[PDB]
Amino acid sequence: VQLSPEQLGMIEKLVAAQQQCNRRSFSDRLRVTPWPIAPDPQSREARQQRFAHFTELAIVSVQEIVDFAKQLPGFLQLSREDQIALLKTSAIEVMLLETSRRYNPGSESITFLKDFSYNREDFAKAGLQVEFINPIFEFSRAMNELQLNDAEFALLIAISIFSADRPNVQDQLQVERLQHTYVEALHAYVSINHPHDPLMFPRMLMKLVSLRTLSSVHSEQVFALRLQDKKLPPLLSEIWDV
Amino acid sequence: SANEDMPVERILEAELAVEDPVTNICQAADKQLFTLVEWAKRIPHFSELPLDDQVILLRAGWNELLIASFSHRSIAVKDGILLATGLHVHRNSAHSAGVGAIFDRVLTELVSKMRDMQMDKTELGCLRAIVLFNPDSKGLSNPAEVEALREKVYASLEAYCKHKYPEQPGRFAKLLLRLPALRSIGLKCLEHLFFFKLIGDTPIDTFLMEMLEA
Ligand SMILES: COc1ccc(NC2=C(c3ccccc3)C(=O)N(Cc3ccccc3)C2=O)cc1
Ligand SMILES: CC1=C(/C=C/C(C)=C\C=C\C(C)=C\C(=O)O)C(C)(C)CCC1
Repeated sequence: VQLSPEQLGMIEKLVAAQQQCNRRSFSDRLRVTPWPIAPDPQSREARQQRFAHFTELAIVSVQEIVDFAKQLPGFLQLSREDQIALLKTSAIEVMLLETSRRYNPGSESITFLKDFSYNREDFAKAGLQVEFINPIFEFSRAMNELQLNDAEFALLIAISIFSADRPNVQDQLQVERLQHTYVEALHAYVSINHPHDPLMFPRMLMKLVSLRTLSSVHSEQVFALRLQDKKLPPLLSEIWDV
Repeated sequence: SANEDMPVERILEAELAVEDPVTNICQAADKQLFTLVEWAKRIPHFSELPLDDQVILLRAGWNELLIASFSHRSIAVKDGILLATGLHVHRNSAHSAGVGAIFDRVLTELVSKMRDMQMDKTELGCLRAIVLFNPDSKGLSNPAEVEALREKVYASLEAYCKHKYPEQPGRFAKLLLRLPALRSIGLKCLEHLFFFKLIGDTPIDTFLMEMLEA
């Protein structure tokens, strides 16, 4: 079917929310350990600084994600335990999604919040391991290929967040039908916005599959910490470690 | 030409050509692992790829592929699954064996979902064929061709959906959305008994429980 008025409003509201959540978060960077410009390839103050920087942006991210979640119609109507379940497990995917959006071809770098382009080495310099960084940058180049737009990333995020099979979700039917609404919307929007390219839709829903893999690799990277003596700050530790 | 590049009839045929708890399930997979080469050769254009990529593709997705197959075959049974050996494994038996969680996932995210939207075997064969044409598998001579065949399965499967079920405007979507749940169930099954088992500590979601409220 074509883009119903009911839909077009939803999408517009969504793209409205990202800009908002990404605004009230723009203030928080004045509360983020600055990226250290030190020569020592691997000191211990530098290693900690950089790791603080990344882990903190990860924090602002969780909040920018929780804000958005509240803006998606239907989200705030579920058990508080379900809202937790969907965010707990979805967080990582939205992060990877919001990373690809900020992916820079040519530069082969990811610029987080308004500035500073981080590349594979920087990622390394921050604690992450190559077996996670590469998949990350790969998923990036790819999502980038799709040349998606603001609305298209929104809808996707929303679809990611409304995954009824996340562990510990109780009202699975609600979450399901709730997701259908954005899938259906994304389908219409895609057809129109991207005519002559009927695959855009399938290609999109597939990234949802790539996220599940990136998810388990990342969780392979959280355990890896238990042998590095670097700690995740309370928030991240709560949404992941457990 | 669409269906003309990925004859859904050829695929349907591939799917029809190859037809304690944990150990029963393990041998069942053992048995069905001898067929994948056959089921794959029948899939359109598969045998046309470089011999080496054929192996990589088969090596990468054998477990999702086999899982999908026994999940569908189980559409029949209640609270259980039907092995390729003729054995009925019941939900409890899986719980007593200590693999209840992952087992319950496969019932609700697979068997059950498949039972509802009454998924047919041509559709199953296409999901299987999409899982097979995975371009991200490492080592691939050219992901590009594997991707191209997968897209070709996209088109074809959709055309098919809009034809056999024209009154279900979102059939193609409900099918693809089964893949994410299947991929997670898959990566779980490949986990070391320790990561697989290692029961966590009933988390206290305070920081988040908070944030939603503030
Ligand atoms: C999109 O906004 C973000 C920018 C940076 C991050 N940072 C982090 C990621 C991350 C980076 C890119 C994509 C997904 C996650 C991650 O996995 N961790 C934990 C960690 C760090 C070092 C070693 C082991 C684990 C972060 O701090 C998060 C969001
Ligand atoms: C589901 C499941 C598991 C994995 C099964 C795999 C990887 C393949 C099964 C194939 C079958 C059962 C084929 C058939 O009969 O056609 C393991 C062992 C982790 C534990 C119990 C639950």
